[PDB]
Amino acid sequence: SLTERHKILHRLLQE
Amino acid sequence: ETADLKSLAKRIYEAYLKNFNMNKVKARVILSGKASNNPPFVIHDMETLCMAEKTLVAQNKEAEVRIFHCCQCTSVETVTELTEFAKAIPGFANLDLNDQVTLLKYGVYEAIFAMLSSVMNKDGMLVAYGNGFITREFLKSLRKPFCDIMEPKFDFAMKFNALELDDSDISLFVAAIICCGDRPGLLNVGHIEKMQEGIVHVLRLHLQSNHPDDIFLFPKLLQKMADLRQLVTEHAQLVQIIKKTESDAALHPLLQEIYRDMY
Ligand SMILES: COc1ccc(S(=O)(=O)n2cc(CCC(=O)O)c3cc(OC)ccc32)cc1
Repeated sequence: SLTERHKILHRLLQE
Repeated sequence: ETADLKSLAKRIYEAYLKNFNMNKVKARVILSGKASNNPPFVIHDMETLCMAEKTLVAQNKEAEVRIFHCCQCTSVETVTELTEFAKAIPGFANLDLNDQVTLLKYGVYEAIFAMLSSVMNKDGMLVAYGNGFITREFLKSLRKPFCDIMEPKFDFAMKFNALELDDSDISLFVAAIICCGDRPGLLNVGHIEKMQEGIVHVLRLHLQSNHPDDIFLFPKLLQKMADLRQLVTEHAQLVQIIKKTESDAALHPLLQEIYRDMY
C-alpha cells in the first residue's frame, strides 16, 4: 500500500 | 467548482505567498543587490565553504557529503511547504489520500526544480535564505558524482528564467505540475484530470493577460513541464547511484520515501 510506504508524507497530508 | 474558477488564479497565488518563505521577487532584489549595501556571503571555494559552515546549524565528514546533507535540509523544508501548498488547491484534499500522496511523490521535485530557477543565475544561487551565494563553478569543481547534481538544474533554470515568469505565473505552473492526471498508481484519474483542466484553463488566461506579447508562452510552459519530468527522472537515478555507492550519504526519511521506487 501507499499510505504505509509513505508514512511521514501521509501524516503531513492530514492536518 | 465551475464557480471557483473566477478567483482560482488569485487563490493559488496567495497560497504560494503564504507557503513559500523565499520567492522570485525577493530573490531577484537580493541577486541584484539594489536594496542593500551588504551582498550575500560568497561560497566559491573550499575555504569559503568552511567559513560559512562556522555558522553551524545556526556528522561533519567530507566537503561534498556536507554540502549534500545541507541540500536535503532545504529539500525537506520545500516538500513540506509544497504539501501545505497542495492542500490549498481546490479539490486536492477532497482527493483519495493515496492519490494526494502519489501526486506529491511525483510532483514535488518537478516543482522544486521549477522554483529553484528563482534563486539562480548563470553564476550561482542563493542559499540559506538569501544570506549565502554558492557559485556554479565551485559546485562543478566538486568531485566524482556530486559535481553532477546541480549543473543540469542551472541549465534548466537559465532557459526557464528567460521566460520571465512572475510568482503569480509560477504559482499556477506549480499547481498544474502537481495536479497531473497521468502519474503512476492514481486511483480516480478523472477527478484529477478535471482539476488539471481547470488550472490549465486559468493559467492560459493568466498568461494572456500577464504576458500579452509572448503569444506561445503557454505551449512553452507545457514543454518546460515535459523537460522537468525528464529532469526529475534523471535526478532520481543519480540520487540512487549515490545512495548505493556512498556510505556517508544519509537520506532524510521524508525524502527516503519520496525517491523510494519513483523512477
Ligand atoms: C538550497 O536548496 C536546494 C534544494 C535542492 C537542491 S537539489 O539540486 O535538488 N539537490 C539535492 C541534493 C540531495 C538530495 C535531495 O536534497 O533531495 C543535492 C546534493 C548536491 O551535492 C553537492 C547538490 C544538489 C542537490 C539544491 C539546493
